[PDB]
Amino acid sequence: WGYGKHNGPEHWHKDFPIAKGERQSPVDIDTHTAKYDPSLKPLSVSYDQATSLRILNNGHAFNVEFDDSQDKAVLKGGPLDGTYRLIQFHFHWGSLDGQGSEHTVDKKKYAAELHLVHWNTKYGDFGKAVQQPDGLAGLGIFLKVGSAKPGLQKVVDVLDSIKTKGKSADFTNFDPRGLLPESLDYWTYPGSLTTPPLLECVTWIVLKEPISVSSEQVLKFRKLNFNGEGEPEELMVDNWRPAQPLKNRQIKASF
Ligand SMILES: [Hg+2]
Ligand SMILES: [Zn+2]
Repeated sequence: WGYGKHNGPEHWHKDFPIAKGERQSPVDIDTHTAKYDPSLKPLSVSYDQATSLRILNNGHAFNVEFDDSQDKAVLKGGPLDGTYRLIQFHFHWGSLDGQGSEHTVDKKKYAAELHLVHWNTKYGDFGKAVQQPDGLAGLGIFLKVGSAKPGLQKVVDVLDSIKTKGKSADFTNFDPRGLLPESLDYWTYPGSLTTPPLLECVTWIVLKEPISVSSEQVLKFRKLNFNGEGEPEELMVDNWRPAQPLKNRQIKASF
């Protein structure tokens, strides 16, 4: 699996049958069909005590890893019951600015989409959480092309170092509070991971308001490699998956 012509999302059902699941992700958010639920509480993001360890190129994206041995960076409130621990965040981008996000707003696609992944901390470890229907919380943030995002420059500058598949680099003192929008208004629904094993373990929380990044910021993204150092160079682009069937499921809005 990859995003190639021969191992793209259209081929994952063969290796991971849940690809054709009942609670698959991403999906199209029909803002006119989303149900305003006044029973939804505000989100609570406690990232002031966050501890970043390193950045890694896994061959399909890059991951910014955080120390989740304790409640340093947590997500609670909203549609969730209990605390969720920030284990990692990564992005999805396109080759061009007209595609890249995984979730769509009224069929509209953004340049990129940031996924902040958290696990339910009544299950003790990530491995355990992915065995539960409410094991994970994906915090979805759309990225659009405009003004530069200061808080993202650190990431962009270190990409050089994790150019290829398997490379990693120390990446401590990185504050995630810098990648958040002003408003916390969100849409929520029961989904899955957007990549293999595609576990139908996730509670999606997609923010209304996108963050803006510069053309030259998103540009360094496109310079990453899928391939391993010393292999024919295949640029890491369009590492996103096409929207799936809602299938009866319903999308709630906090606004
Ligand atoms: Hg699950
Ligand atoms: Zn993702």
